[PDB]
Amino acid sequence: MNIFEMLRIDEGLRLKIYKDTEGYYTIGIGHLLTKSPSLNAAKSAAELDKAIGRNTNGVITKDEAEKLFNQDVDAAVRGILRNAKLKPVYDSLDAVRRAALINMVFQMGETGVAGFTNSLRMLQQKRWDEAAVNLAKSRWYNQTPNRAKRVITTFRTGTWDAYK
Repeated sequence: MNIFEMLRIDEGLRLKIYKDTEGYYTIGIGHLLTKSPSLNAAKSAAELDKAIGRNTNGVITKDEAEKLFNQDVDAAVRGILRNAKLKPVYDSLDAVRRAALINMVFQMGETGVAGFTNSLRMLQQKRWDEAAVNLAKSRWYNQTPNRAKRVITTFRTGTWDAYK
């Protein structure tokens, strides 16, 4: 286990544009297409064709799949490390727990994660049990509680048991 493995687990793989939990166009391994109301599935493939560098008719291949996946995982790191309140816990964290943190950012992004005020303290304070509670107290846990569990368990125990 490690990040890519975790995400590849949480996000799954799908070669044809679909809608995330939010009802957002997503393609591949959690690749987020756009959140604008202006676009439909077909128009969002334009955005795609751009990133992909070719007409895809809203279909990619395992490789392009993997291509953007990488670009995605970076960017979150990129995220974490740009943010004045992320970089601290990240640094505070161990190699596995970081895979937890990042996962979140890959789900809701920079901003939306940093918004986990108390937890981020609590978890930098290295206060696992509490931290893991406060997190379950979220819309997040509410939207995708399954995915939220595994991670929460992750931040709790420190391993990949949850990833079995």
